[PDB]
Amino acid sequence: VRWCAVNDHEASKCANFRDSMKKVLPEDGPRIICVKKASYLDCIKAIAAHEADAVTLDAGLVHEAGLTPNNLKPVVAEFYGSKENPKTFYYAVALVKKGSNFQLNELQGKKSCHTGLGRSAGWNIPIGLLYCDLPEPRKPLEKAVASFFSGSCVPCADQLCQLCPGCGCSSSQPYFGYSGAFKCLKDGLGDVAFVKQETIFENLPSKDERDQYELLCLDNTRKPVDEYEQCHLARVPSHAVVARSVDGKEDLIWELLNQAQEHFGKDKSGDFQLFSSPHGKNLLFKDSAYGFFK
Ligand SMILES: [Fe+3]
Repeated sequence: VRWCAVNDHEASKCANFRDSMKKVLPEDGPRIICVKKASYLDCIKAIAAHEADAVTLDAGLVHEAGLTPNNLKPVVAEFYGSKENPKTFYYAVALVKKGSNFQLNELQGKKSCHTGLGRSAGWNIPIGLLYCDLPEPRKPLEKAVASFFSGSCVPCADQLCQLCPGCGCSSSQPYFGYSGAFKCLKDGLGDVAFVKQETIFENLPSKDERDQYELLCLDNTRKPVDEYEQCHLARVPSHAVVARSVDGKEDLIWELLNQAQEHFGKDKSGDFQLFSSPHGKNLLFKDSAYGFFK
């Protein structure tokens, strides 16, 4: 199994993932090969091209990855709540800054932050919520959305890279993932950051600073970031790892993943550690993950 690492920081974690498993997995056990590819769909073409074997995509990404004449399929899925009460999904939430007296109503001429183009909480869900209203010339969605906010950081797009000129993927700073959309909000975003619900607590273990932001709700109202089950834009399926439909290394892939979660799972400090890393935030898997269901 040749895991596809999306650029430098991920490449580094993969490197870590590689050698530890080499210390645990039988005198063989998959024993990975870190393939690096600047972007995710880059990793998609790589897998299909038989250049790679796997990657963990957002579920909006798992979707477009099923596109064409034979594209990939989900094989392993992460499950976010506990070990006690797993859970195969999360919530999209619109995170904003306390006191910007604007509601989901008036996103109007505001600047916003996203995770990336075509992801669940970062784009699919908020735009779904938002068009109709979006400028008629709704030709391109990207273009009515350009036309509708007035500053945005939508990584991996191409325009709306006004807050992260170039719209890159992970070596992008005040932009890119969850992590980075939220960083976009901490300065720069007309207090709109479309994330996941577990994002503020990842970044902020301080209640006081966390009392500095709120959520935007359908029920046209702002609320404390602690009660997101009551203010959350929508529910979303969950990140899965895709492997080719035919001839992928499915059972191998799950062989890897399932033994690498026993060592290196949620509760353990095996130098390695699956669901967190020093090279930054959500590399190879999401930090919020707890494990893997098949
Ligand atoms: Fe996601």
